[PDB]
Amino acid sequence: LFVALYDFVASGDNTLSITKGEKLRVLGYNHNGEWCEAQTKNGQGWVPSAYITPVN
Amino acid sequence: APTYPPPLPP
Repeated sequence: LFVALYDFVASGDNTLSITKGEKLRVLGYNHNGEWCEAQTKNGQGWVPSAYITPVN
Repeated sequence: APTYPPPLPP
């Protein structure tokens, strides 16, 4: 269970737009940990790992 | 995942 720290606008290619304060569920990461595959109310896709953090 | 790096945190 994670929260978004900053807005991120999808750059396509299975990335996912997220908004600061939104909750996400994390499925995993890419090979170097820089991208995170996440689920939000808006769908599923890749977001910057550094743009989210655990919450609770 | 994208083959390009993500944006740096602001």
